[PDB]
This record gives sequence, C-alpha cells and structure tokens, in this order.
Amino acid sequence: EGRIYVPYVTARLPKWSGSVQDKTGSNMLGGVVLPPNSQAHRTETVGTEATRDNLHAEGARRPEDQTPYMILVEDSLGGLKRRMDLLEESNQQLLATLNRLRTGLAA
Amino acid sequence: PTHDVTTERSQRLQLRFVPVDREDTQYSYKTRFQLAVGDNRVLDMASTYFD
Repeated sequence: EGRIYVPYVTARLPKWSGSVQDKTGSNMLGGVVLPPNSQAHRTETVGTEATRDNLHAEGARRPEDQTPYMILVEDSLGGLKRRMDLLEESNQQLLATLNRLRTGLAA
Repeated sequence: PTHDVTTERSQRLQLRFVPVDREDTQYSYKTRFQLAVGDNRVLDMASTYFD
C-alpha cells in the first residue's frame, strides 16, 4: 500500500484524560467504567464515584478489554470473524450430511 | 563555640502539627496545616515530611 503512518502532524496529547477509546478501564473497587464515548458517558450520572458493579449497559467487572463496540474496522474485524464462524458452521453441516448419506448407501 | 550558636531557653527540636481541616474524597485526600514558625526561629523545609 505504501502508506507511511503517520503523516498528520501529531496532537501533542490530551493531558486531561480519558483520550483513548473502549480502553475500557476500571474503577476503584469499581471496575467496568465504560470506554470514553458511548451513551453511558454522555449522560451525567450519579452513584458511580464510589461503588462497584455495572450500572450501565455493559458490565460486571469480569469482562473486558477494550470492548469491541459500534462499528469500526473491528466491527468489520468482528463482522469478518462472525462471517468466518458462519462459514465454518456451514462446512460442518455439509460434512455431517455427506457422512450420513454414505452410511445409508453402505447399509 | 560556646555562644551565639545554641539557645539556653526551652524549645522543642521537632514539632508535630495536626490537620486543621481534612477532606476524604472518593479518590483523593486533602489536609491543611497551619505550619507556625515561632519567633527567633528558622525552619528548613527539607527537614519536614508527612507522617
């Protein structure tokens, strides 16, 4: 492709933070505070400063990182993965069928 | 030397100050002290620390 990352003069950084996306990141005790961006972050909310568990669409503190959310290349990456899985499933079915047929014939 | 070095009158070597105000935030702790340097004395910050 001959595409030279990265041309764009760089930012110099955010300082105040939360720059990255779907880092996910966790709180205190807490755990699971959602990747900057997403609806949960937009809404001013209360009760998350000092308490664990999930009070958002995504949660439990058990599963992370960097949640594959919305649609990026990753969604295509996630979508691509899904497609691959579907293809694999289809292949299995076919195989099974064939086998059965053979058996029958033999009998 | 036997003069113009140490004082003869009573005086602590190291004082201890207590927080005049302290706020325990969910992710931060702030405390303010009223560091008082008695007259005829000189304090060298380097000798100060937070216990």
